[PDB]
This record gives sequence, structure tokens and C-alpha cells, in this order.
Amino acid sequence: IINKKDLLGLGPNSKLIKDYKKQWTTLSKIQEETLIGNILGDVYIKKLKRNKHFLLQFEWKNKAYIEHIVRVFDEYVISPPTLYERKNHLGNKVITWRAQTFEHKAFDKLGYYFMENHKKIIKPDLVLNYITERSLAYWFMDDGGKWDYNKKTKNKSLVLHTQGFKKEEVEILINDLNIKFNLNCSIKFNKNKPIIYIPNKDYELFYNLVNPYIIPEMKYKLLFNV
DNA sequence: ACGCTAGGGATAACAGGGTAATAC
DNA sequence: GGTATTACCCTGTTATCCCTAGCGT
Ligand SMILES: [K+]
Ligand SMILES: [K+]
Ligand SMILES: [K+]
Ligand SMILES: [K+]
Repeated sequence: IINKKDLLGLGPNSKLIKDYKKQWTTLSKIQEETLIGNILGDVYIKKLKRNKHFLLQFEWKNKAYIEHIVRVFDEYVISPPTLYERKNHLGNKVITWRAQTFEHKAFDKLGYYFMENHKKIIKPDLVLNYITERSLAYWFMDDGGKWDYNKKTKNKSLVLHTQGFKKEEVEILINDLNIKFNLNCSIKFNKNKPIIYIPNKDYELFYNLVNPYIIPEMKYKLLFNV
């Protein structure tokens, strides 16, 4: 009946760790739907030749946000989030927070579903069979944006930053999102790569779908003047 | 003058892989 | 006393979210 407390600082190949893992086989509904959003967003779902099952590597600027994600996947995360400071070619110090799950079979289904030749890809049935409003909220906290950053604007158009996907992949998302959630998303380009524009007249709908899941430190991505 | 949005910046992501601690 | 495992930590690189100049109105 192994407590995770005890795994803290043990060498990777410790028996206690392998015995701890069998206390879990599949992601919860909540974890699965969260994680579908995060994969579309900011999470690395990682399996190289060296890895026996998928794990997650987490990296965010926002401290409250990474600590929230770690609580959702609490079981799978041994060590707390760690501040990392890097110098960049400009010579400026950059701060982020980092966390990792261990490898675990529970991550394999979504790992094989999303990753193909070490690229994230959009499966033709992703939207229909997997994306819920919980998934949409996480995708939005990760990769979400305003069309108009003027603080006093009346234009409440929003963006999902899908630059890393293929045009034809984003066209699938837009088509299936508009059928499943009755949105009027349309495609646009940012540095010649595809993004999802959510028009102003979808704002009340989108808000009412995702706002229930948005944590207090992420409401700003969604909030305009009334 | 003002509302929108295409063009572009320095990160804030996303990645891939080295190091070193248990099991035999 | 190699060899297999593998959590944590280190290094590469840039497409991101975010900002704003400038055009149509
Ligand atoms: K992404
Ligand atoms: K992001
Ligand atoms: K960035
Ligand atoms: K990026």
C-alpha cells in the first residue's frame, strides 16, 4: 500500500517505484480529458527508444498553473515543480517551472494516438470521440489567445495557436469543432502557419463551455471589459 | 480618430538526450 | 562487476502568444 512520499529521492530502478506503479493502470476520465487538451497545448508526451512507456514533461512560466497540472496528475509525479533559469543568445535570464511524470503504460493510449514519427498529429476522429469542454479549457489555457489585446476593445474574438499542426489538420479541427460545439471557427495564418480564429459572436458560447474549468490565475486569457 | 489585423519579437514553450542510482 | 533500467537534470531551438504600426473606414 505504497505512499508516494517514500519514493522521493530513490534511484530510478528502485523496486518500491515499480511496485508503486501497479497501484494505477488507466488515466481517470478527468485526467484523460485534461491531457487531451494539454497535448494540443504545452505538454511533451514523450517516448523515445530509451522509454518503455510514455511520460509527460511539463514546462510553464505560470507557477500556479504548473502546480494545478501536477495536482491533476498527482499519482504520476514524484517531485515538485522546480524553478529553471536559462541565459539566451540576447544574454537575458529566463525563468520557467518544470515537472515530469515517470514512465507509465496509462499514458500509452494517448501517446500512440497523438505521436507518429515524433510529431504531434491530428487524428480524423479526435474531435468527435475525445475532445470535451474540459479538454477545450486546457487547450485554451495552454495555446489560447485574444485576437485584440487592446484592454478597452469590444472585439472578444479569441485564437487557438495551432502553428505546429498542418493546414489540413487545422481544417479538420475547425470542421469538427464547429459541428460538435456549434462554433463558427474559421482558419487564419500567423507567420504562414495555421491558427483557429473564434469570432466575437462565438464569445458567449465559448465562455459558457470553458469558463467553468479555467483556474483563477488563467481567467485573464478570456476576460474583457463587460 | 478609431477599429482591426498582418507583420514581427524574445520568449515560453516543446523537444531530445546525458547522468547517475538500483538490481541482478 | 558489466548490463539493463530509468527518474531527474541538462542543452537545442524556435513557433508562440503577445504586441503594435498602419490602413480602411
Ligand atoms: K502546442
Ligand atoms: K502557451
Ligand atoms: K513564446
Ligand atoms: K513555441
